[PDB]
Parts: sequence; structure tokens; C-alpha cells
Amino acid sequence: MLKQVEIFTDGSCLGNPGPGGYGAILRYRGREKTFSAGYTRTTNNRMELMAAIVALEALKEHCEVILSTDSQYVRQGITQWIHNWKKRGWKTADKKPVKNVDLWQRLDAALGQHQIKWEWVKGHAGHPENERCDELARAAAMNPTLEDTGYQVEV
Amino acid sequence: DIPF
Repeated sequence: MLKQVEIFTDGSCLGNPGPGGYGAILRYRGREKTFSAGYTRTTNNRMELMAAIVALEALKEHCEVILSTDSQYVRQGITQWIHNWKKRGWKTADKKPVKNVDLWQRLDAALGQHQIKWEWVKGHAGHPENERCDELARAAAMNPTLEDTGYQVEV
Repeated sequence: DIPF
């Protein structure tokens, strides 16, 4: 069998764009590790992708992952867009590069490393780990130490 | 044994 890991992720951003951060919690058989980092100018959606990326890339071997996230953007990309993109060479119907392609590709690579079951939570309430990653993400956004170098500035 |  694969070892089963629970992952909880969240992103947070003070503007659109603005300072932001991600938070993530990995749990194996009741033992936890946390990840977070803050970026000077990013978007909420990029931070939500980053949280999942960092969490998945931290795994040292193939695992079964229960990945819990409140992110509608990540949900929408995983369920609706990723399949099309891999078929179209990561281009829109219009033949241009998809928004946040750097991170989606990186997430797709990390996803192919493991057996992933997604649990789409509807809020932070009653989800103490998801509430904790929000706190980690907000805390990171209030102390940003890195640049989101892949963010193509739109304003 | 912990995979992270």
C-alpha cells in the first residue's frame, strides 16, 4: 500500500494584486508539519496554487493524498480545465498561454507523483486544519520576504 | 518513516 497523507492548503492575499501568503499542513498518522511563506506582490489564486504545490513537493516518496482545500479556483482548474490544457499544449482555445500556467504546470507535475483524492471543503468553519492554514497564510502575507517572480503583472 |  501507499502511505496515506492528509494535506490541507490555503492562500491569502491583501489585494489584487498585493502582499500574500500560503499555508499548508501535512499529516501522517497523526503527526503534522506546516509550511508557509509570504510574497510582496501576488494574487489570492496564485497563493492557493502555491500552497498545494509546496505541500505536494515536500513528499519524499509516492503517497495516497487526501487533499483538502476551500479554493474554488483550484477546484475549477482541477475538475474543468487541466484535461483540456494537456490536450491543447497548455494554450487557451484562442491559442494563447493560460493564466498562471507556470504554477498549474508545476501543480500538474506534483500531482502525477501521487494518488490524490480531493476533498473540496465549503469553508474554514469546522475544519480546524483549514482554519489553521488560513492563519498561516495571513501571517505570511503580513511578513512577506519573497517576490512572486512568476506573477505577470496585469496592472 | 514519515514521508515528509
